[PDB]
Amino acid sequence: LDPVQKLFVDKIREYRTKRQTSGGPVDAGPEYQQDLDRELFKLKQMYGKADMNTFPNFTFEDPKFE
Amino acid sequence: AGLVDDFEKKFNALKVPIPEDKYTAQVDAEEKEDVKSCAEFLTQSKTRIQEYEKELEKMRN
Repeated sequence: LDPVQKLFVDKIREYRTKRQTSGGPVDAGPEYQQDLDRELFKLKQMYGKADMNTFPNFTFEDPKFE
Repeated sequence: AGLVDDFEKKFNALKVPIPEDKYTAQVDAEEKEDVKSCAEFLTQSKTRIQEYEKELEKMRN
């Protein structure tokens, strides 16, 4: 997260300023939002379009052999 | 983290029912057809057998 103090002081300082804001963590930026929504689609494909907030359920059966 | 909790409760509290019996006459429609075998075929079969062995004895004689 942190190394070279001579740059680092300013650089890290600007990063925290981000966190210290709630119009986004200082801003967000369209570009990210566009990709987010895309990437969000894809991984739903990755593991099917059910919603794993709920779990599966099954049904039951039998037949006579002879 | 709300999600983890919500699905937690519902899932962990939930128990789905074992795929349920429809047939249990197997045992029965047998063990009765096993009597069908025994008494019905037992008796007739054993009574026949006796006549055979009864003539043989005297045929050994």
